[PDB]
Amino acid sequence: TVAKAIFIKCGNLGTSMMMDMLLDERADREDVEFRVVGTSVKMDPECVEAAVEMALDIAEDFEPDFIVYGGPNPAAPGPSKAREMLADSEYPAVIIGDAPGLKVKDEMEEQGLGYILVKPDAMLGARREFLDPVEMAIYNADLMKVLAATGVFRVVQEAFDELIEKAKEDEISENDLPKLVIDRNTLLEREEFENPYAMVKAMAALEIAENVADVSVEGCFVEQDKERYVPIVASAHEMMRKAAELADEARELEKSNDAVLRTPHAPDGKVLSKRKFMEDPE
Amino acid sequence: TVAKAIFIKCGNLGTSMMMDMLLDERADREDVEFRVVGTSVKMDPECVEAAVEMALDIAEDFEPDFIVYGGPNPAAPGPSKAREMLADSEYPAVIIGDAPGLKVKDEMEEQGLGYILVKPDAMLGARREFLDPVEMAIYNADLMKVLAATGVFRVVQEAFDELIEKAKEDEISENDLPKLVIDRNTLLEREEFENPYAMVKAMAALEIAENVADVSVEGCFVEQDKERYVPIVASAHEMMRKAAELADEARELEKSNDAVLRTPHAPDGKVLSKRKFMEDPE
Amino acid sequence: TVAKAIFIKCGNLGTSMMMDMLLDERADREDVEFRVVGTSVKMDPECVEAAVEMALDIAEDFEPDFIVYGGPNPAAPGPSKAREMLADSEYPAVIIGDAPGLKVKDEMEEQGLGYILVKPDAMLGARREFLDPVEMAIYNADLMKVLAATGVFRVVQEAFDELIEKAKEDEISENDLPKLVIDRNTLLEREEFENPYAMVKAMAALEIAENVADVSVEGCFVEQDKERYVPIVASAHEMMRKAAELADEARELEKSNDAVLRTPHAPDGKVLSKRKFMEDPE
Amino acid sequence: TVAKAIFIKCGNLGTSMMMDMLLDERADREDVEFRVVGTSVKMDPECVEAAVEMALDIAEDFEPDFIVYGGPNPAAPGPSKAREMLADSEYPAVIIGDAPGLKVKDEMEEQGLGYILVKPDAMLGARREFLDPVEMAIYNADLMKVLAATGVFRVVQEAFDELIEKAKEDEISENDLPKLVIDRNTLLEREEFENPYAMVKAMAALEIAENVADVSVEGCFVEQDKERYVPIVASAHEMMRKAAELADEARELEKSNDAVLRTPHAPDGKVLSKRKFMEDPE
Amino acid sequence: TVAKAIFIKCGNLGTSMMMDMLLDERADREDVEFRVVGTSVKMDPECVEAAVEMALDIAEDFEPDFIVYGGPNPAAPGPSKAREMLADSEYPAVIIGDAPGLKVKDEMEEQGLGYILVKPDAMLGARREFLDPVEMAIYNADLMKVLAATGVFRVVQEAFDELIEKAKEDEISENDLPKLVIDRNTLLEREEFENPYAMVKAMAALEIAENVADVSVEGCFVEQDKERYVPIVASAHEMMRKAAELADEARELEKSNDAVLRTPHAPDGKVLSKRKFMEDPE
Amino acid sequence: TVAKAIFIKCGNLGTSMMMDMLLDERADREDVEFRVVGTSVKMDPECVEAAVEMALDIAEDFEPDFIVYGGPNPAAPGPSKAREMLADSEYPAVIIGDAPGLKVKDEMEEQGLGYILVKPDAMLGARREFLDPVEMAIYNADLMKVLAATGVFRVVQEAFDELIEKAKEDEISENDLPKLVIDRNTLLEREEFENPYAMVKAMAALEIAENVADVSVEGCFVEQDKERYVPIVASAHEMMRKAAELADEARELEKSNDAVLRTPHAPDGKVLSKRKFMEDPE
Ligand SMILES: [Ca+2]
Ligand SMILES: [Ca+2]
Ligand code: NA
Repeated sequence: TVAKAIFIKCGNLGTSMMMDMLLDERADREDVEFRVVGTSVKMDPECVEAAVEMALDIAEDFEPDFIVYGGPNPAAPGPSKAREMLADSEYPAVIIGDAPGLKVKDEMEEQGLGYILVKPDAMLGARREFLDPVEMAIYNADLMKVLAATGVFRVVQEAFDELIEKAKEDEISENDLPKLVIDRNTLLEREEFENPYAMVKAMAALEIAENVADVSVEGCFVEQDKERYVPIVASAHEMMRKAAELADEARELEKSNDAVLRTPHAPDGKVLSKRKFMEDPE
Repeated sequence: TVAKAIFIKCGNLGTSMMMDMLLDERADREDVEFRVVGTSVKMDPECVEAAVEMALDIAEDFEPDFIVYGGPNPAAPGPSKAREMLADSEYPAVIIGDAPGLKVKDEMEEQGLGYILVKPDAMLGARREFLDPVEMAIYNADLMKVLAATGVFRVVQEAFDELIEKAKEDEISENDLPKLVIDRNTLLEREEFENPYAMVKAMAALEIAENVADVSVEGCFVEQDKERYVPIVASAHEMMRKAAELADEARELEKSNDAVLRTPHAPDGKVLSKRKFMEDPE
Repeated sequence: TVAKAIFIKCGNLGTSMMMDMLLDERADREDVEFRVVGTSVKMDPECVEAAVEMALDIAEDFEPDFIVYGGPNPAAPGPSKAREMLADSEYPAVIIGDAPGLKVKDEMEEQGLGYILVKPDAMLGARREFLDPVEMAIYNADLMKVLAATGVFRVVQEAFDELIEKAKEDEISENDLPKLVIDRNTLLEREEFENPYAMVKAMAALEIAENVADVSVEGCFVEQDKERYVPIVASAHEMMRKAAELADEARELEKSNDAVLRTPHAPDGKVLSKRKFMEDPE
Repeated sequence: TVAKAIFIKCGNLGTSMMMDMLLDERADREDVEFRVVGTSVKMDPECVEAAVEMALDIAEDFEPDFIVYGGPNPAAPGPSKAREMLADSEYPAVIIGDAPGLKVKDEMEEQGLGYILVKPDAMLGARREFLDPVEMAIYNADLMKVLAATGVFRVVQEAFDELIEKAKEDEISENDLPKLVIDRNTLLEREEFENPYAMVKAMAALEIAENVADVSVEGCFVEQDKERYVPIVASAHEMMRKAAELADEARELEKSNDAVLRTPHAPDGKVLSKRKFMEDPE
Repeated sequence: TVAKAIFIKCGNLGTSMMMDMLLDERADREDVEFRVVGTSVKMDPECVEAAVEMALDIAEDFEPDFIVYGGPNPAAPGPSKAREMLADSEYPAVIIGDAPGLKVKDEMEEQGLGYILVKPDAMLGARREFLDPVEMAIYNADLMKVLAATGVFRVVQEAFDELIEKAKEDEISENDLPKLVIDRNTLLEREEFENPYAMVKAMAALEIAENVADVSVEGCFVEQDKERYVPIVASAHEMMRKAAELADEARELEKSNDAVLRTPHAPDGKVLSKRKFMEDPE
Repeated sequence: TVAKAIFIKCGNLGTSMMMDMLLDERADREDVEFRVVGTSVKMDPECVEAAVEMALDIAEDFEPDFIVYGGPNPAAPGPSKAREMLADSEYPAVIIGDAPGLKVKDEMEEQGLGYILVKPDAMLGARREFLDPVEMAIYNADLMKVLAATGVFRVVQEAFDELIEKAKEDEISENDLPKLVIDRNTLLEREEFENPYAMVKAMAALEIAENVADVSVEGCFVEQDKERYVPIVASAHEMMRKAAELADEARELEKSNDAVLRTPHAPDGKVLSKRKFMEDPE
C-alpha cells in the first residue's frame, strides 16, 4: 500500500521546512507519495486560504490519506483559517507549529485536528536593521542543527511514520492523529542518547532555543526603540548559535562512544535502527 | 506592480530549499507573490512531470511572470523532463541546480532557460547505513551555514531580485534570464567581505563543500563494498561540518570589525545595504 | 578620609562572593577599610541572625559607614531576618541578592534599605546526586566568568564606589543607597563594549545565565522524580558553561580591537579608565 | 555531634575563597557549623591581626574545634603574625597558602600548625595598568576552574573532612593536622580520573598554573619598565585561561566515558561517591 | 646486523622532512645508521645532481643498503635526474614524492626504483605576496599534524622498517622495494583507529589535504592576476589548517577511549605496539 | 655574489629542522646556495664527528662562507665535539641549540663560535612507552607552529639573512657571528604583532613551550617509576599542544585586523615586508 499526503507550508519554521523530507531521506521509499504546496513565507489569511485551496484542489485527484499544515503560530489569523478549512474537510489533518500554538491546543482537539507543537522552534529576530536573507538563513542553519542533533526531528519522524502505517490500513481516525508538544523535557522520555551528558547538553540546547523565542518577541513586538531592539534581536541569534554548538557537542560525545543512533527507512517504509558505525541498520 | 513566480521543488538542494525565502526574509515585501509546489524528495520523471503539471495548472489562474525549478542534477532524467516542459511553456523559467548541471549548460541555453548552478551545493552521503533523517538534516544545516555565511545565498538573492525588477517592467526576455555558475572563485568578483581573511576562509569553505560532492559520488555510485563506502560517505559529512566551521569563522571576523554586510529588502522590494551593526539599511 | 564597611555573607551568590574584592583589586586603596563576616553557605534564620550579630558587635568598635548583606534570595526567611535587623540598626545598609529578591523590592524600599539584585546570578543545580563540591566550584567558575566578562561586576563596582564617595562626605542618606536591578538589558544603557557584537554576545550570556535559574528551580523544587531532576539540574550547568563561553567570546572580540575597558582604582580610590592595552589608566 | 570551625580570610587565593564552601556544598550538613571572618583583600600585619582577633573574639562563645587561616604567602609579614597568634592560641589551626609558603613549612611544623600549600594557586598579574576588578574576577574564574576540574579541590575537601571527623571524637592532636603540599604530581597518587588522558591534561593544567606564578612574580616584583611588565603580567593571564581550557577538556573526557567522579556529603557529613551520572552516591 | 641508508633531500615535502626520523624516534636503535644529505629547498637539475653525487661519494665508504631520494614531484626535471642516476647506480633506491609523481609511476617501476607517493603531501601556496618563511613553516606544521595524526607517517614507517629488515638478511631485491601510493582510502585497509569516527575524520583531513594541491597549483601555475591568485593560495592554507584540526579531533577521540595506537621501536629495531596509555609496548 | 653555507643536523630541534628552509622559502633566491648533511637523530660523539667530517670534506670543494651546526644541547658530548672541530676549522660557524646550551655560552664565545639558543625549542617526552614515531611527529608539528606563529622563526631568519649579507662582502669576522638567546621576552623587543593581545598570547605560548622542557627532563632523566614518568612526559606533550593553540589564536587576531606580518625574500635575497593581505611586499 502507498500512503499519500499533502504538506502545506505557509511561513517558515525549522520543523515545517524539513517535515516531509524526514520521512524519505534517500527518496527510496516505495510506500509513500507526497505533494508539497504553499505560499512561501507569507501567512496572512488570504495567502493561507490560497495555499489550502491549492491543496484541496490537488486532493480531488491525488486523494491523500492525510494533510499536514505547517508554519508559525497556529493561533494567528492565517493559520486559524487553515485549521478551519482543514477541520471542515474530509481529510485527516495535522498542524505543525511552535509554542504560540499552545494557546489553541484545546481548540485544535475540538476541531478534530492533530498537532505537533515544537517549543524550541523559536521565532527569529525579524527586524529589518538586522534580518537580511543571509542572517535568516544562518539562523535557520543553527536551528536545524539544534532540532536535528538533539533528537527533536526523530520525534517528528516517528509521529508521522506511525500515522503513515495507520494510513496503510485505511481510515485513520481522530484517535490516531498526533497530539504532541515537544520541548527540553521530551528528551527525558526517550532513549536518544547512550551518553547521559550528550542528553543533558541536548536538553540545554533545547532550553536555550526555546528561550530565544521570548527574546525575539521582546525585540520584535514589545521594544520600540531601535537602539534597544536591534541589539535584543541580534542577542537571540547569538543564543541560537550556541544552542547549535551544544547540539554539536552532544553528537560528538555519541561519536566518541560509537553510539550515534541512526533510524533510516527501508524501501518498504520500515524504520530500521542502529548505534554502531559499522552495524547494519535493522 | 507585483511580480509573481512559481517555485517547483523536486529532490533537495541547499539552494532550492531556501531560494524563495531569500527573497522575502520578513514576509513584508508588497511587490512579490509566490507559489511553491513539489513532490518532496522524489525526482524521477513521473514525479517531476506531476510537479511541473501542478505548477502549470496553478499558472493558468496565477499568471506568474516566471517559474523556477530547483533540485539536484539538471542532467538527470526527471530534471531533464522539467527543463523541456518548462522550455516549451509560455513562461520564462530558471533552473537551480548543482555541479552535475554543467553537463547540460549549453542545452539549457539552447532551450532558452536561465540557470543558477551552485557547485558547493554538494550531494550528501546517501547510503542507508549512514544517512537517516537526522543525519540528512545535520548535513543540510552545515551546508546552509556554508551557503549563507560565504555569501553564496546573496549571489542568488541578487540574481532573482534583478529578474523580479525586470518582471515588473514586464518584458522578461531570454536575455534577462540568469546564467550563473557559482563556486569558490565567485567570491573574487564580489565585495562580500571587508576582511580579506574572512574572504579566503569563505573560499576555503566553498572549495571544501565542492569537494564533498566527489566523495559522496565515490561513496554512493562507485564503491560497492560497504566496509569501504560507509566510511567514505561519513567522511564527506565530516568535511562539510568543517566547511561550516570555516564559514562561521569568516562571519565572526566580519563581526570583529563591525563590518557584516546586510542587504535586507524594503517593503517595496528595494534591496538595502549596511555594514555597521547600528547603521540603518539604505 | 577612610570609608569603612562591613560585608555579611550568608549563603553564596557569584556577586556576594566577589563584592568586597571588586572594590580593592590590588589591595592598594588607602581610602577604604573592610571587615567581612559570615556563616559560610548556611542562611537559615538562626545562622543569619548570628551573622548579623557578629557584624553589629564588630560595628560598635569598627564604626562602619555602611553594611552590606549578600547572598541568595532576599525574600527567604534567613535574609528577611537580616533585612529586619539591618533596617532597625543605625547603619545604612545594602542588600545584594538575585532575581527572587524582586518579590521584596518594595518592602526593601519601605525598610530604607539599598539593593542590588542581579538576575543572572542564578541558583545552581543543588541536588545531592549531581552537585558535589567540585561541581559547585565549576559552576561558580563559569558564573564568575559571565558576571565579570559581561560587565556586570563593573556595574556593582560602580554602585559601591559611588556609595563610598558619599560615605567620605559623611551624609549617607537613604537617597544615596543603590537601588539596582541588573539583567541582560542593563548592557543597553552602558558603554562597556566598543564592539556591538561583543555587547550582544554578552547580552546573550546574561540571558542564558538568567534562564539557568528557572531550570535549577524546576529541578530542585518542582520535579520530584530523580530520573528527571538529575538531568534537569545538569542541563542548567551545561547552559552556564556556554554562557561563560559567550562571555569569553565577547572579551576576545574586544581584545581583537585593542579596546578592553579597564577601570582600576588609584591608591586614593579614584576610579581610572583605559581602553588601549598600553594606555595608562587615567 | 557538630564540628565547629572558624575560617579567617585575608587577601585572596582560589583555595581560600572556596575552602569553607567545599565542605557543605548544598548547606544540608547537620554535623558542621562555620563562622568566617576576614579583612577582605588586605593582609598587612595590622589587618591580619584584626582578623585573627575577630576570630578569637568569636571563639570564646563559639567554641570551635579548629581555626583555619587562608590567604597568600604564609611567609609574608601579615600571615606570619597570624601563624604566631594561632600557634600561641589554644585552638588547633591549619594554614592554607600557596608556593611561597614552602619557605616557612618547617617553621609551621615547629609552631604546631597544619598546612595545605597549593602550588598551582598562582599569584595574578597585579599591575594597575592591567588588573582592574573585572580582570581580577576573570583570572579568579579561570583559576577556580583549574583547581576544581583538576581535582585539587577534592584533595582539599578530603583533608578537611578527615579533620572534621577527628574533631567529632574531640581528639584533634598536632598529628591529626594536615601537612599537604599540592602540585601537578599530586594527581599521580590519586584515583581522580578514569581516563589517563584526562589525568595528563589535568596535570598539564596544574603545571601551567604553577608556572603562572613565576611570570606574575617577574612582572610584579622584578621587571620595572611598564613596556615590559604590562605584557608580562597579561601573558600570565592568557596562560591561566589556557590552563582552564585544559582542565575543562579533561572534565569533558570524563563525561564522554560517563566516569565523572562526584563525592558529595550526606546530611550526616559522610562523604559519598559515584562515577555514573544516573547512579546514586554511596 | 646494522642496516645503513642514505637519505637525499632536495626541495621539501612533509614526508621527506620527517622520513628518516620516523625510523629512530628516540635515537636508541642499535640496528640502523643513516646519513642525510641535500641541497635544502633547491631541486633544479644542477642542485639535484650535486646532491646525488654527495650521496654516492659518501656511499663509497659508507656502503649503504639502500638510498632514499625525497622531495616534490618525481616527474620534474631535477627529480628525474635523481631517478636516472639512482637507477643506474649499484644501490637499491626508493623515491619519496607527492601526487604529481603518479605521472612517472610506471617509469619508476621500469627503472627498478621503489616509491612512496603521498597524495595528501600537498604543494603549498608559493607566491611571494603570501608565502614568507613564517607562513611556509605554519603550513608545514599543519601538514605534519595531518600526516602524523591520520596515520600516514605510520604507513611510511612500516614500509621502511620492512625494507630495513630485508637489508639485514643480506639481499634487497627489486621485489622488496616499496611501491606505495597513499591517500584518504589508504586508511580503509588499516586498523589505525579504534573509533570509526576518528577514522572518518582522519579520512576527511586527508581528502582536504589532497584537495589543497589543486588550489595551490591553480594559484601558482594557472591564475596570473595577483588580485585573484593571492586569495587563492591563501585559501589553500586555510584548508590545510582545518585538515589539521580534523586530524587533531580524530586523535582526541582515540584519547577518549584510551585507544591511541603507539608503535615504538625497541633498541634492536623491533616495532612494538600498544593501545592503552599505561600498557607496556610489546 | 652567491653566499654559500653548509648546515649540519644531528639530533632534532624545531629550529634545526627548519633553519635552512626559512632562508629560501620559495627556492627562488639567486644569491644563496646550501648544502645540508647529517646523521639523522643520532648525536653521540662518533656520529657527530662523522657529520662534521662530511661537512668539512664537502667544504673543500664547496667553499662555504659559514657553517651551521644545529641540534639539541650544545653542552652534550656529541655537540661539544662539533664545536671543537668547527672552532678549529677555517670556517666561521654558528651553533643552533636549546636552553641547555646556556651552560656553554661563554665557552662558545671563547671558541669564536656564533650561537642561536632557542629556549622554547623544548625537549620532548622521550620514553618508549609514550613516544613512538607518530607522537614524535605530532609534537614537532605543535612546536613548529609555536616557533613559527610566535615570530621566533623570523628572529632566526633575520639573524642568518644578516650573516649572509656580510658573507657577500667577504668579511665574516667573529664580531659578525650571531649571539642570540631567544625566549618569551624576545618578543618585547620586536614589532612582530600589531595587536598587543596577539603578542601576549604569543608570549604565553613561548613560556609554556619553555616550561615543557623541565617536565620532559623530569620525566626522562629524574623520575624512574614508569607509573609516574609516562604521565609526566605525556603531560609535557599536552602543554605543547596548548602552546600551539595560543600561537594559532595570536595569528588569527592578526588576521582579524589584516595585519599579518610577512617578510618574504626577493630573488636577489632582499627581505621584503608587508602587513596588509593585498599589499605587495616591499
Ligand atoms: Ca523558444
Ligand atoms: Ca597590632
Ligand atoms: Na537503541
